[PDB]
Amino acid sequence: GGLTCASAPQGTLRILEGPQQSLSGSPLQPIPASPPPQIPPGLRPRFCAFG
Amino acid sequence: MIIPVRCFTCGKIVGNKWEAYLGLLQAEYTEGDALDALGLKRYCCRRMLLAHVDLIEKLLNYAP
Ligand SMILES: [Zn+2]
Repeated sequence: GGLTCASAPQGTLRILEGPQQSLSGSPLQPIPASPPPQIPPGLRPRFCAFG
Repeated sequence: MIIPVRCFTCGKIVGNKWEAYLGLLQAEYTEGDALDALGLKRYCCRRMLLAHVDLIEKLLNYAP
């Protein structure tokens, strides 16, 4: 009436919960790159010679 | 701290164009047009007002 060893298991199942990968879009930056410093339009000379 | 009285390189007097400069900037004028309308021709004078930091207004805020 006691507990005895039974037949060895024939296989093992290991369960884990996993989600999946999306598409590669690689959206690097809101406003991207190093935007260049640049000329103010027209500007004009702010200096003249004497005479 | 407070506006220099005379431009350091030339000696031109710029200590009376501080309030006029502030008034022309409140009216919508660029710093270039503003410095022109004040008579600051050579850039040695223009840097004297363009790059002035008025720290007398921040010291004049702690108790007497
Ligand atoms: Zn000067």
